[PDB]
Amino acid sequence: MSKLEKFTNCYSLSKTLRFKAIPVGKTQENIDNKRLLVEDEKRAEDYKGVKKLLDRYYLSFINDVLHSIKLKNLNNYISLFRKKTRTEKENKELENLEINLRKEIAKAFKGNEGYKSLFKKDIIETILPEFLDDKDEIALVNSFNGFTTAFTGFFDNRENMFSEEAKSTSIAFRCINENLTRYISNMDIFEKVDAIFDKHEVQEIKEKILNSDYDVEDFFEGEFFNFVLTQEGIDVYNAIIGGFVTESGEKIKGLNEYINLYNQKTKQKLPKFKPLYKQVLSDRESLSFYGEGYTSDEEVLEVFRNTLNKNSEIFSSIKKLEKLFKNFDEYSSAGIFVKNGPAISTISKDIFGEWNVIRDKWNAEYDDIHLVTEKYEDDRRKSFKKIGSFSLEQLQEYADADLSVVEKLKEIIIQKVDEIYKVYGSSEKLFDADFVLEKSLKKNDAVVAIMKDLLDSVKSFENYIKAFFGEGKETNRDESFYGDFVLAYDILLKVDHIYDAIRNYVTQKPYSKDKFKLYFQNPQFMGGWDKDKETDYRATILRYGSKYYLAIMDKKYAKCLQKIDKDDVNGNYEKINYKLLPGPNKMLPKVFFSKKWMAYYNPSEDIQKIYKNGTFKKGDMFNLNDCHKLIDFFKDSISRYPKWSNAYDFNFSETEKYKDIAGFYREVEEQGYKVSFESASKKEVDKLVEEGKLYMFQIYNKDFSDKSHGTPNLHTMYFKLLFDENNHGQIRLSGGAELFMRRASLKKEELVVHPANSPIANKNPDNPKKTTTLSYDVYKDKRFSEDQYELHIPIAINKCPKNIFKINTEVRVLLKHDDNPYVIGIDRGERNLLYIVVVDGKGNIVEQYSLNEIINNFNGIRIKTDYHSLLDKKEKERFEARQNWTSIENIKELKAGYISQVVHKICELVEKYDAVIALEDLNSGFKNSRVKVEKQVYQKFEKMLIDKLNYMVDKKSNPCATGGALKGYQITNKFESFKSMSTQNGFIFYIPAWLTSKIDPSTGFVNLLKTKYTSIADSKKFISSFDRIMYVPEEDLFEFALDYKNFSRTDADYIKKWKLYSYGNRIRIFRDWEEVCLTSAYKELFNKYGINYQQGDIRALLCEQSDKAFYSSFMALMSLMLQMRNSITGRTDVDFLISPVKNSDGIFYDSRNYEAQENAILPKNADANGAYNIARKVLWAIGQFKKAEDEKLDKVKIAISNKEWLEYAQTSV
RNA sequence: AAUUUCUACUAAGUGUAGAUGGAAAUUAGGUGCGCUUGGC
DNA sequence: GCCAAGCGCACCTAATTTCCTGGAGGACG
DNA sequence: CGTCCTCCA
Ligand SMILES: [Mg+2]
Ligand code: NA
Repeated sequence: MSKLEKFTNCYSLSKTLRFKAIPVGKTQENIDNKRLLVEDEKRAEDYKGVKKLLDRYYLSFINDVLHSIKLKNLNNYISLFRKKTRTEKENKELENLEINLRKEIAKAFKGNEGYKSLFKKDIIETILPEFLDDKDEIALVNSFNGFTTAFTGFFDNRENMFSEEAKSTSIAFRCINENLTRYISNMDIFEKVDAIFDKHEVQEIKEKILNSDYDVEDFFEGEFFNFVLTQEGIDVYNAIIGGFVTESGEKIKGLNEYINLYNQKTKQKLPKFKPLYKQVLSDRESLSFYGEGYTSDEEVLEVFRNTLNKNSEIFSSIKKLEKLFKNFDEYSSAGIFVKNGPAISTISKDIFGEWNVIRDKWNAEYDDIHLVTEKYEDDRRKSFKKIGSFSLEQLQEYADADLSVVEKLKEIIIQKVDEIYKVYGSSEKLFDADFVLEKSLKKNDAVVAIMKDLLDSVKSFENYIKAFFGEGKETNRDESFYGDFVLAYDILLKVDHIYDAIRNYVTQKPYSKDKFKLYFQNPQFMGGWDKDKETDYRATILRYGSKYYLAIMDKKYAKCLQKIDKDDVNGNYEKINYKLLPGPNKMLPKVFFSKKWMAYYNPSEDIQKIYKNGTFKKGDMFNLNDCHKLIDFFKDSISRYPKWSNAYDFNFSETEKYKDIAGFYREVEEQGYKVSFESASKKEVDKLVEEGKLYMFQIYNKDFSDKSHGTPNLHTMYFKLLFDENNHGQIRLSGGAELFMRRASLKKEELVVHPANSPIANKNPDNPKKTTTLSYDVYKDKRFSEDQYELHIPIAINKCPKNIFKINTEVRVLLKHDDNPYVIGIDRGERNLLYIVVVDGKGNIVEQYSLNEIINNFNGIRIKTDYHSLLDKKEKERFEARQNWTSIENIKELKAGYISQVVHKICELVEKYDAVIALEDLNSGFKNSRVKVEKQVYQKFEKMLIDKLNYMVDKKSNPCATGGALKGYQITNKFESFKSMSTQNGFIFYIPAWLTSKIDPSTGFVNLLKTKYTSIADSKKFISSFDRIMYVPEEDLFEFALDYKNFSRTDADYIKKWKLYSYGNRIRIFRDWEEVCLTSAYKELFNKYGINYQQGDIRALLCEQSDKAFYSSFMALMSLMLQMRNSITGRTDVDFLISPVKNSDGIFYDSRNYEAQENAILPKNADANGAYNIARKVLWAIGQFKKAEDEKLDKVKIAISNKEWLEYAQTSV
């Protein structure tokens, strides 16, 4: 036996199969003539409208409750929440006060008498109309009378808002778990940071943000939190923190701005506040002003031409500012000023090449006067900070003999004006009055590039100009320059709103129609599949051979398939006969205590008293003997209930054996499902479609083509298995199917075509058949060029699981008693997206390779796909698009594509080796800081892996075999959320990543030294703590003998005593890279300071140095020597791992000696080393399971400590 | 360069290989650019 | 040239809820 | 009463 096969039929899950629906015969014309698709497209728009009118009600309902709430538990919860020493029982009381706070919110909604009617037809029929005023809005709502069933799901989505549970879509959850937690964390930050705010700034927030009705401090007391339950108060509170922008553009500072300024001014690091999340269903309007944008291509072109032609004022303002600078000499250089700050940085760079040069020259002249250095540089920085402005004459001081500042400036303005003209010559045709654009602006990259290139050059000019404004408050200021310069600068600034607004419009995605749902004039269309509901749902399934069909009865002919009999002679369709008894624990009481049934069969008061009282259910009023007499009442009513009695061949148990009522309900549930097919005359059914009484679509994907001949999609197997006699409820067909129309979005004529009989280039370089020639055209994206029906079919897998155990526990047990358990270790990364190492129970490397490339072999042909390269390209295409205002392509499909191959390889690995999976326990705070690197695959990899392992099927297996489609493996727990995961998800273990990569696999050696240069005396103490430092002539290496117990915070190490050598090279990273030969660099350093490095033990000699640079360069070299991992950024060709320690045979581990070998015993590179040691850290956890009794396996801690890891790693060898 | 959809193909000629939980709702994040005030 | 706090706009990505129902019951001609 | 939409849990 294997460990996998114990994991079938563990839990239920639902999935959706999707198909094209192809109209058969006259159905399309009959659908055309009745205009069914037009009705459905309009209904979808109106449906979204009504959904908006309903929210306007729900929101008003929400805000009236929330505005009137005073939380009772509040002050007790805030008290206990801020306690810093909580006993376990206090933690429990905290959770109880959190629960009670949410129940307080849920009851304030649900205690309303009319609460229930907010989710039945009353809200559409009555409530929402009386609440509305617009005649047209009211008529829109009324148009769904008799159709409110179409809102059942939407009512569930709205119900969710009022749950008391800690669930993400709940108002209560948003208020208490999320916003109250931030509010309380902000109270602490207020008490720390309070003093930094002066009286003026607190008053400004009070006057402009608090309407002068509150003090800023009030929103940091516990009692004020009720103010913040509605979007209104959230807005005010986030404005205290972040400020706002006035109608005139002034940015009023919030508290976080003042904290940042203070930090930046004092070089401190005080914490900032967090803003509160939004109120559920709020219609948010910002408190900051932002001007009106543009709404059409024509408007944009008119604005662009009115405001930017040669004769426009903005152009003229440039021709003034040019002619002005071009005549600098008529104005006194002592009177034109560059404000100190960014303006001097800009001007420093344009004239001296670097931003800091003017500050540098200033510092040099300061030193000339004033010459401890910690205050000096700071006192001098302060004195330089006290300067507000710098004249042009003053700057000429800093010019050098050949340089003249004024002359250099006017070159720069000509350089930027010539750049502006340059772009105008390319913008000639765009200014023509006769110009009209063929392509829409949001699809016309050529026109937008002309517009953006022009706008950019004008912006570039504007930022240069702005540095010449100075502080402005200068007494010396030359108003014969300023006066006109300010008139022209103020009109130029008008290009700011234009630039923003043009980018805001031009970058919008163009409108794309969504598919829409088809109802066939039925508010419960295709609701389910039960025979006794065919007439209400008016949709069934048919089979003719291998082909399947959806059959829809017209609103006027619901019974037309009830009549049809076998055509004994000619051919016949098979019509499905589907019966389902869902949720017997609810349906059985409802059916057999109905007024319809209690007439026929009267209860005993015995029978009646139980269900009224409830002595049938396990709980506090439980009484076993009553369930038995009730199970039989039900069992005796099933006999007399014909539509159930003859639909399911029941075979119950001896009643005396049921332990509770649920033991009965489970047998009804499993047996309440049956699917068969009866004959129907194909002549009559066809004529029904002909006469328009029946609509017929073939349920299609490519595996049903007459030309299909390969392995079908897993989903095609699922679908056919729905109706296979060997499927005994492993996969049930579910209700809630849906049919949609997706209008074509490409024109056939506009499609890339490969014409018949002209050879097509094959793209796979390992494919020896270089060309393919077909006799028919082949079109790119062909499927989007015609309207398409799609059918979405829900299915349910393992609805009645028989293998109920805690999945994690079972894995630990199985690992304990497994003589040689294999591990697949997986290192997550971005140099290598994924890297795989498989080990055996003894830690031997069995397989190792990167997954940057997917190698697939089929039909003798090999194919390699460098997905790391493909994602890299996509990531760069998107960066460029963002900066260029061009189309931002998706990356997530490509990620999914890549990840699917990865997951397929991993599943094969799991099956081949019966192996469990080892991953880094990456906290979610690490995984978000790498989302900026859009190669990022960490979390999507996890989701798709965990999903597949919820029901893992070998498509090639026999469907009835273990691991086949009817008996999939479930070796991860049912995916509910990341929120709720532990460090073990069945076969997946998450272990501490610490020192899995930066460790010498052949010795266990790690770098536990702190080698940042801090001071001369610390460097002397560091050098002196080695047992010996000497040059080794016979090896041309420097040896550094250390005992780790002589060094700070090295306790984790186990071996303690090491001899380090200057062996090989290293890649130093700095801002770029350089290669360093360690021995040669040590010789350079010692020679630079006259050091006789041949004098045996040399550390006393080294401590005789007085130069700080020696000790600093020496610590740097030590760091490079202890830097075992070495790579070049964005590079395949360098990622080697090299150790400064010898192994027992006196050789240095160097991954590059193993990267060569096809079958390496040790890791081939640093990423392999990481995956390898992640796997071993799980091998250790398996060692812990072996140390423990089975009763206690659930409590074995799996996170190896850092000290246990170094001992483990250093005694493996 | 074809697809229920996606990725990679052409795979022997209207397709091949692997993956594929939909629908609705709510909410959050990341990138990029502009503006405000600031820090090397 | 780099970066911080905050406001805005455009885009794409993604976490976590819910349902995956037939038969009684009502409203209506 | 026969039909169609709503409601239950
Ligand atoms: Mg196939
Ligand atoms: Na942003």
